[PDB]
Amino acid sequence: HGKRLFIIKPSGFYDRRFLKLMRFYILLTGIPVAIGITLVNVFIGEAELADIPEGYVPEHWEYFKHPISR
Amino acid sequence: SGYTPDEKLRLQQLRELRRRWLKDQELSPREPVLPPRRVT
Repeated sequence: HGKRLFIIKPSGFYDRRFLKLMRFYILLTGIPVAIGITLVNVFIGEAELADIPEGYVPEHWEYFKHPISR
Repeated sequence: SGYTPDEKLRLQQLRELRRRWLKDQELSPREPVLPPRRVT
């Protein structure tokens, strides 16, 4: 039945535009960061603890596990 | 008891205007013009 009516409502264009801009920028930075984190974890990370070699002093960044932390 | 003639006249005019406005609230068959675009 063709009895469609007009629904009066406030302009939702600005709110949707702001949400789209937030999502766009947040993803624009997060997606490369997430990809880099995944690649580092799968190809580089997971250091393993070892006893200190005799007479060898480690660097200050050699006492941490995660490669990004190092 | 009941409506005065002024009340009757004002009510009739107001309801005629209200019915005109409510009819104007309807939609034409092409009224929602949607702009198309795509990127078991």
